[PDB]
Amino acid sequence: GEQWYEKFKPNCLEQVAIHKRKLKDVQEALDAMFLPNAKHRILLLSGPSGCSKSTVIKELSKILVPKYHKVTEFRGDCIVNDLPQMESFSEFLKGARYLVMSNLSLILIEDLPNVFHIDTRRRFQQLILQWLYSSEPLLPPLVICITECEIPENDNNYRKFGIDYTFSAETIMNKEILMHPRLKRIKFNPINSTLLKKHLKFICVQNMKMLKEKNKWNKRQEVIDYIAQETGDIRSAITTLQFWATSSGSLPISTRESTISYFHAIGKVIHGSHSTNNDNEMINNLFENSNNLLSKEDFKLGILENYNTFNKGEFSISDASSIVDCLSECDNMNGLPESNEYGLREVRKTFRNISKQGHNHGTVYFPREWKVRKLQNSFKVQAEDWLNVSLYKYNAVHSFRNITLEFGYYAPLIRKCQ
Amino acid sequence: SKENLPWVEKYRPETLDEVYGQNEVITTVRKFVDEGKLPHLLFYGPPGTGKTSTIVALAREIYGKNYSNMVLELNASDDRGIDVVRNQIKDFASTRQIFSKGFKLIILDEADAMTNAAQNALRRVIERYTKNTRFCVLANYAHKLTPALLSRCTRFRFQPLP
Amino acid sequence: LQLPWVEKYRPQVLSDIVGNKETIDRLQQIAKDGNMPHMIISGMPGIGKTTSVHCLAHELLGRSYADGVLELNASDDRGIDVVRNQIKHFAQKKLHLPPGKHKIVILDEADSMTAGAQQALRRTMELYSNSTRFAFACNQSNKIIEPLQSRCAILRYSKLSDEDVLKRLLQIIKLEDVKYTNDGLEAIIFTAEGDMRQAINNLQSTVAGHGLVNADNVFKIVDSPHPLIVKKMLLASNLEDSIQILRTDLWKKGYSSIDIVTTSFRVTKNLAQVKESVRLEMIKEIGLTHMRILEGVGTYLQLASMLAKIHKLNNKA
Amino acid sequence: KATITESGKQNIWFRAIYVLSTIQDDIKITVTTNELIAWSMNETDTTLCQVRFQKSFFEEYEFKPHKLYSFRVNGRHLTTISRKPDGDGIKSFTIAVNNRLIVVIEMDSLIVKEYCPQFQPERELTSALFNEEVNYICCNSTLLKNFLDNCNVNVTDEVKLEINVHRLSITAFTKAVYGKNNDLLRNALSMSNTISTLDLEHYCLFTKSIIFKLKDFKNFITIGPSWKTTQDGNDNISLWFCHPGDPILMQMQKPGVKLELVEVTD
Amino acid sequence: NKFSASTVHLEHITTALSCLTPFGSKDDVLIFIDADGLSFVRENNHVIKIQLLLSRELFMSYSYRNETEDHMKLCVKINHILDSVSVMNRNSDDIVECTLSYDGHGSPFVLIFEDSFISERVEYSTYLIKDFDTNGLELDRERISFEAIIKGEALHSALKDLKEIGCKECYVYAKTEANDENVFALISKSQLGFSKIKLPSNRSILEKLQVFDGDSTTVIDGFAVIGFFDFTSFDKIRKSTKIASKVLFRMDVHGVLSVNILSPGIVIEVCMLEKESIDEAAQTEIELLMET
Amino acid sequence: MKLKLIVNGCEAPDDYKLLRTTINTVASLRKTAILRFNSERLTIISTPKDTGQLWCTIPHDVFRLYTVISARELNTITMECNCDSLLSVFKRYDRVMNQGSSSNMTIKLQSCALGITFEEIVKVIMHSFKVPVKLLFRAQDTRIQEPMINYIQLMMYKLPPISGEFGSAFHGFIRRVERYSHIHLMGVKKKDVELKIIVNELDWHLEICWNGPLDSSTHEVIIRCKDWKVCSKLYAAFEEVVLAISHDESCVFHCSLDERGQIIYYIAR
DNA sequence: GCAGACACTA
Ligand SMILES: Nc1ncnc2c1ncn2[C@@H]1O[C@H](COP(=O)(O)OP(=O)(O)OP(O)(O)=S)[C@@H](O)[C@H]1O
Ligand SMILES: Nc1ncnc2c1ncn2[C@@H]1O[C@H](COP(=O)(O)OP(=O)(O)OP(O)(O)=S)[C@@H](O)[C@H]1O
Ligand SMILES: Nc1ncnc2c1ncn2[C@@H]1O[C@H](COP(=O)(O)OP(=O)(O)OP(O)(O)=S)[C@@H](O)[C@H]1O
Ligand SMILES: [Mg+2]
Ligand SMILES: [Mg+2]
Ligand SMILES: [Mg+2]
Repeated sequence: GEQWYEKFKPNCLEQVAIHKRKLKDVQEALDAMFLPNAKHRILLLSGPSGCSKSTVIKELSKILVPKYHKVTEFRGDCIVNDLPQMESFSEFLKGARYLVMSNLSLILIEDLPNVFHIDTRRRFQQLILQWLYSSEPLLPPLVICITECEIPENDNNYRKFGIDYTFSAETIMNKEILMHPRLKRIKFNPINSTLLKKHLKFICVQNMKMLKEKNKWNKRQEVIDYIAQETGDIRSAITTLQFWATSSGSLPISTRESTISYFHAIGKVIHGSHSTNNDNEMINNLFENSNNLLSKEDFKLGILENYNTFNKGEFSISDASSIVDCLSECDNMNGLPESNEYGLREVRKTFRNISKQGHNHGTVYFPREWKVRKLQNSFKVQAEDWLNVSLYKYNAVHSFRNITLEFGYYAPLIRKCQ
Repeated sequence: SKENLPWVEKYRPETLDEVYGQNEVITTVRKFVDEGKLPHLLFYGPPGTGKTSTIVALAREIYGKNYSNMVLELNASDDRGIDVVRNQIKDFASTRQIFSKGFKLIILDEADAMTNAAQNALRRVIERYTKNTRFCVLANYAHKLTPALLSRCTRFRFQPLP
Repeated sequence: LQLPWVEKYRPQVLSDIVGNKETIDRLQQIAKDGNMPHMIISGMPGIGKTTSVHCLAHELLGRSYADGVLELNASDDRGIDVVRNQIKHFAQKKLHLPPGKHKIVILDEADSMTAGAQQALRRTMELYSNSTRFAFACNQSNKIIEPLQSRCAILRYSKLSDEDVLKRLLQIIKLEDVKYTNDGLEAIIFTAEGDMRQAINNLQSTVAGHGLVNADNVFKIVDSPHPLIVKKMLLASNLEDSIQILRTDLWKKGYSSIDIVTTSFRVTKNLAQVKESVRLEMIKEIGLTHMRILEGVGTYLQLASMLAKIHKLNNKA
Repeated sequence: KATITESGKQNIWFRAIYVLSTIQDDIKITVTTNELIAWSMNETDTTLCQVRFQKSFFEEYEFKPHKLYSFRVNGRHLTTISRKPDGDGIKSFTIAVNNRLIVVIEMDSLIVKEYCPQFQPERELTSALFNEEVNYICCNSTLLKNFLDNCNVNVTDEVKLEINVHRLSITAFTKAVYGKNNDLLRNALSMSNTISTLDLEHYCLFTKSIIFKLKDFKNFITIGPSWKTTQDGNDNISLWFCHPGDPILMQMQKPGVKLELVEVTD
Repeated sequence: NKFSASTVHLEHITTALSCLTPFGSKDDVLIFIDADGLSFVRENNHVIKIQLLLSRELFMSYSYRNETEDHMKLCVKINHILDSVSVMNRNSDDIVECTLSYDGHGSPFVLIFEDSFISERVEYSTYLIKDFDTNGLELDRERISFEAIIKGEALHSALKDLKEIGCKECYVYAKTEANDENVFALISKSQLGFSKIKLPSNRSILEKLQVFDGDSTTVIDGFAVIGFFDFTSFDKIRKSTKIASKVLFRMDVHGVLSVNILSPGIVIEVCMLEKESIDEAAQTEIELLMET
Repeated sequence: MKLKLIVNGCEAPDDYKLLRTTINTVASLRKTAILRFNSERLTIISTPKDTGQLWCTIPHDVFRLYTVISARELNTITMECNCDSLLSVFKRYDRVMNQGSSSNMTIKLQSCALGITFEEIVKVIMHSFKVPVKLLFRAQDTRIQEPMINYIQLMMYKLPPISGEFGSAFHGFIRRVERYSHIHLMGVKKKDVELKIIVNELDWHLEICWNGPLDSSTHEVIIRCKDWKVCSKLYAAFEEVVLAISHDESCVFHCSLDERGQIIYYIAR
């Protein structure tokens, strides 16, 4: 027949599943963008799937465009006859650019072009960058919605670089667009339990004749609250509710079981999971849930940096030494699934042993390896410049090791006096 | 042909009766081909057991003069990627008979080195085209094989030579 | 031209499919009603997922499914552009379907399909979900990206119980009219470990190689599964008994050392009786032996040392 | 419906389909008793081009069910059917709708090709009504075709119709963009041109110019010289009311073919 | 030199070898040297076999000095040979001479070219270790399903239109009529839908077409023969029929198809393998739709 | 920054001027090309750093009303522009060879753009094309990117323009190598001399020996890449004769001489 | 998973 989530689409701003603060700070953001001069040229939305990241903007354009429903949604499945997919998005931007007056059609790029090949991924950055610093009168609104979901692991990925690890806004977008002054990044959160419960109440009272036909009117409350608490996606909740209502009965409903985050996994390894009291089943389920993150570098470094926040660094020094020794021994296994299992198991066992002195914890920090690499590159180019300027007037060969160790401080000291 | 080859490739069996040690496997395969049914034979064991010699002798005994055309040999020597399993194997295991209505045998020697996507394509091939073509898989490490492939293939263990 | 029992005796209707009574009843109910939304089917291989999807499509549409659908499986070029174009054309071309019926896009083994194709499928659903519906047949739902699963009702197939597999075996035996022994059937069930296709293959091999199905013939043609042997090895009390079991069950049977190490790791992951410290120590020893095997040393002495160290950490003096 | 054409007018029919297939992947064709109308709506709703074939263009118009039947046929699928094969000619080309688009090709010899593209049937002709809502500039398309054949559209530039004082100064240029610190991320490759003052036929005093795209401006001119029109075949006209906000209208009058194009400016 | 073959008109050799170019990763041609002439056979994945025969009268210096069973083999690459002869025979009145040499066994394939006091010597080492011999996608003429003779120009247009449109799966239809209204067409299914490339039925360019009952002597009218062929096999014969005079079509009940190309003239024989089975029961609707 | 010159049609120098276009396709396919406008008749252009060195001079003395001035202090001025846009002006000018002599080629250097003036007639059509980028480089880069380099000994004098089969043999090497996708050369001092090119592969043994060609130490064996396919295209030079030099077993030059200017190409090991 | 700060009626 017809999907419940399609036939029960919201018609006003009071029916969408969104927080009051989120609605307020997207309404204030979109209102100022419609002005001829706008602080933010484009709007970027990043969040999990089914968080009203597109429908909210849909009714917002419904109730803001007629001030001066005109939505120009990009269709990536367009081909456009004899046109490459790389140039298709370029032509779409210029096609929708000429809508600054009279029409005033908002641009909603929900289905962004696929960026997996080297040529098509690099093109996606400067295409929107060229539209930012263009000195043109007026400005049509442009909203980009990106779903934060990690790409499942694949075979023969060669170097296994970024983007392909997790399809997120931070991975694909570069630094120039992330903190650009004419850009607003409004993050999105999963739908709350209260809003999901209210929407399921509304759907149930709208479908009173269907639910009362079977023996589901008495049982509906438990099912809907379990669905609301189990997942934060409104669309998946509606799909599960429709499946249960269609079902005669005696059927265990299922849920997506969405993957946990990076810091969520870090907290699970260090602090623990209240849902699963058993230690063996928690790690085993987490492995089959996201092996793509555990079988990846910088996770062991994240454990190394955040393990002192269990009691604000007020736990057993012997336990800390054992944990760090176990991670160091795991580092010698060339990054194997067996190596990841042993270190995390040891960390969890130790933190369970010392779990009594864990009333107050601290904040976790993602390791600063990028800064260390950046200073390393800066020191490398500085040393290269020093060797270049020191070899144009005499001879000096000492290899790179002596420059970093001995000439890193003695050489500037001597030139300071001279 | 003889007195010009290493002793390893000088006493290679040519018929099923020339393979010793795995008497149970030979008898079971002989019964399979006497009844006229090949249940996607899979051979597993240490090197030197004689899996490929046994399967080549069996294919020769079944076919005769059709080994050159209807029997396909695959290995790690040639390229075996996603495109190869997508095109060459699909094209070969889609043809009819030429002189005899016997089954089509494809020899996947040292198939444990194939990629996961290639293995998945290969097993979707074996499931779909099983009514006329039966594949044979030879490997030494079962951990490198997709567990879905082992379900669709009759595993035979090659014990060390007594 | 004797067709093998895996293909000759495959089900053609949902009635013959057993193993999950609730799921089969739900499929029959949703076929009778006809309101079939998108779904994802996942589970361990050999339980009857793709055949259930095919049977459901058959007894839901009939001639329409036979003549006017586009079913794609893993044996096609699953590039982004070609799959995008094919599903885009298949979303069109509507016929005089009944009001309670819709087109079904059968997707077999979608775990190996690229992420760009998943995004193209997302766009295709969001643009033409009114005319056609999608069906997913895979092994695990993790390989499917998060946004796809939000638009579908995920159905999970549990492992087949011994009763359903035994009933199917008796039906196939009655169809084939072959003698059987209860001990042989029990051995077949034990070897299958809930795998229907493996059980069918083993029964067919027993019938075609020995005639009467007996426990001795089944044990002769195929030995006990290696996870059970490794599990018994790891739970052995005395080191000498574990060494004898290891030798006489894997070294004399022709089992590779790396496969033994992988099976030991898998058993230790799923073991429950051992403590957390013992489990992590065994995992560390298994990993050390695995890297020793990978670096080149693939002798029995490494396995013996692994067993000795496991016994030492289990006893703890 | 059953329309057959057997003349040299097959080339323009193939040319028009390729033009409409570039704008949109799917071409929606509306049939009516008056004539045949083929058009494609742009993805961004900024380009509206319709090609209308008169009843005299075909030799018969036996159309049976003012009803306006419509169907959506794939542009790429249609543009590879009406093609002219190399080293051969098509004696008779016809398209018909059965009561599965029934299109067949009859070559010079007895060989015939029968194709069955799949379509999807709501006579959305309101866009054509806005096109016929109704300055005046007339310039010869033959001289413009020389500039259009070498415009180098691969850079995807824009066209500024610079009438200036009297003469049409057609330009094909790209606007530069600033980088992090006045950097040229996208190079500006300009290509301007000027037509003689006396060469212009009609002109209106409308100083300050307008900007419109080139890819839709390219394919609309190729249709003219493609068909051998010794008689009539007048040049294209430019019609656009004041201010840059409203779209621009273009028309190419032919004895049997109606050519229209509406492009939204700014 | 144990082998001699002098050729002046290299254009005929250039266009003959150009018919084997559509093979992806072209290599491993089993060239046959015989007193009758030179025959080139190339097989791809053991599903399609093409044989190109060059007569003795084609070469003006054919000697074939040998003291054996007159059956000698050598395996070399196609792309080396294909680009070897196409480069020369330019300008006008160059009378370029091509010399073939092969010292029996174990020696490189020597090619000598002379063009205006400019000499070359190209050697091709052969590959004769695991030559399985025998082979051959041949067929028996006693059970030929039907035979057809068509012009090359008519078939080339059909194949050219069949390729660019796509049509990954193609069908071959053969049907005779008592009123001499024989039906033969190359129809196919693609993403476009149904394509019906109906070949002509008149005797102007369709010389003969009769359908047998599996005995090759008992002609029957009103019976239909349906062949399910892959598109990849059809793409190989597209350029072969580009320059040809008459094309002969012959297939048996076993499903293999033999195509003879005539262009003394040389003969090109192409063998094809039928697909497994008709999709669904399309053999019913092929007869139903075309009859309508 | 006044860089203004006029290019007009003639009889002789057009073949020299039209020879410039062949590299422009290659130069556009390459990274870019540098320029150095000096005085009134000397300018050097080459491809900056494969090993693409194309030191070639053009006699701008015959060119009408050409002047160079810049703020680069010394007489040498660094100049660089993308060669992709240079194809458009040359290709469109090649279509108007039927009629039109007063159209000329007016170029003005203004700052970034170089306006090009056309006066083609079909009633006259005015075309104003602009070169996109003329960006300069560091003054110290001029010394480190000096393109003037030449060697001596082992001079092969090419076959004089009497028989056209010699060029076709080199043009045959252009088409064949593209079709297959190392090159070895021989040199002898025995008098006219003979040229031999040989290719060694696993199974491909190509050797070409010239019996009686009119072209003019020894045993100069050299192994080099396939970059010589460019140099064969420069041999056309229908106005004059071309020179070739190869020695030292590592480097080879192709001295193309036409009118006063000369064109050389450098290949490394 | 957890720390810091806010909404909202019990
Ligand atoms: N009250 C509601 N609030 C929000 N969405 C609703 C509601 N009722 C029904 N829906 C449906 O739930 C879905 C939510 O859509 P969105 O989350 O905005 O799309 P989305 O965020 O782009 O999803 P992805 O990640 O791109 S697949 C839509 O199909 C809505 O029609
Ligand atoms: N049962 C046997 N009886 C006689 N000779 C045997 C037997 N098994 C192996 N051989 C000999 O061992 C040689 C090599 O064994 P193969 O059968 O070619 O390879 P394999 O034993 O299958 O091991 P892999 O998996 O291919 S490395 C054969 O050519 C035979 O000469
Ligand atoms: N419940 C069942 N009753 C009878 N036969 C079954 C049942 N489940 C599976 N089979 C048999 O299993 C074989 C193939 O089943 P499949 O559905 O292909 O396995 P699967 O569970 O889908 O695992 P994959 O992912 O396809 S390898 C056929 O021979 C079926 O007859
Ligand atoms: Mg949405
Ligand atoms: Mg082997
Ligand atoms: Mg399956």
